[PDB]
Amino acid sequence: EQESVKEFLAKAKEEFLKKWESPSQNTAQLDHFDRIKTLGTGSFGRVMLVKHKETGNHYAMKILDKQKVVKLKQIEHTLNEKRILQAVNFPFLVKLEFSFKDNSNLYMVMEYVPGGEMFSHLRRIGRFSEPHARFYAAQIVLTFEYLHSLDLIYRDLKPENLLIDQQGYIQVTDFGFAKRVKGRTWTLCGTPEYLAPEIILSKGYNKAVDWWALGVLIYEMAAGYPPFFADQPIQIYEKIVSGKVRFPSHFSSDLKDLLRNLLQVDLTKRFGNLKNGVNDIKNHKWFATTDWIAIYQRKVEAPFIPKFKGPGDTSNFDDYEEEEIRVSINEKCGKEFTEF
Ligand SMILES: C[N+](C)(C)C[C@H](O)CC(=O)O
Repeated sequence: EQESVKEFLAKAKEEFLKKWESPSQNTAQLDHFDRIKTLGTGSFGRVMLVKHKETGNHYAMKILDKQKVVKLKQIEHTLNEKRILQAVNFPFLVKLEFSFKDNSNLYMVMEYVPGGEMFSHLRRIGRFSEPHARFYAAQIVLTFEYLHSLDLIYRDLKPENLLIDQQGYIQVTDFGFAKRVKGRTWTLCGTPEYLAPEIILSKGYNKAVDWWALGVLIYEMAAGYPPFFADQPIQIYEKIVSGKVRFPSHFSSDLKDLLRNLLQVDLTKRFGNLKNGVNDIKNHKWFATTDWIAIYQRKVEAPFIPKFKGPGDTSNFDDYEEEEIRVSINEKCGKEFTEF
């Protein structure tokens, strides 16, 4: 790699480590915000559009219920998510603006991206052209180069976690499975269609799982459906471990070749995990038209700009039952979340 890249990544790691070793804590409180609308909801948390009452800025506030985090065995994952997010800085990662906790919940207040999830746009349009898929893929390649250099594995790449911003660029959201790992890690996590074989087979796995997931994402963007579909998880898993993938005839030869090397079941042969690391991907013919520096600098005109009316528009997100943000009169799970 050019010394220019080496020096960039050295500074990136220095800055990450300073924040990693001394995390920010308790930088706002709930009553600084008005609640606007629920943007998503899951088994232990929700994301809400909020507005800061003094500045008028909009934010996406992720709210995690401490008791449900404990019950679903997500303590370390939630601590990872916040400690990582407060320490990273890259053009394609959503920014954490504030965090805090109260008697009941953990809160991460992030920039709000009104363009919505890539998933919605992909399903609406059907499939992206190769140039369009490639534009997004290049951003993920650079993001993973950054994260992996910091010893971070992302572990949740999928279209729902990629928001489209006002310039048409990606912002990765949801660091719930991200982890700082020197070497291997073992937790079963991630969505079935995106899991690498070594996760399915309960092995100690490493950053190569993110490169596998990039193969899945590129396939899904370009085809409109993922490479290993089925009705039950076990049937998906059988397909993933099999070493077989079929490509639509509309895929270019270069696309197929790249995908065979990302969707390589043998992790020791998978692109991104060889001696040349990320450069085997960056130098692949499918990326021959990609100006990597221009992508990083956000100088490339994007394939499309989501339609939205302004920073408070929620039209690109869907509608959920609006539930209370209740805060117990008694502290819950204080010990478990001391460091948050
Ligand atoms: C108007 N001002 C600057 C308070 C907020 C901007 O509209 C951005 C926002 O709403 O997040």
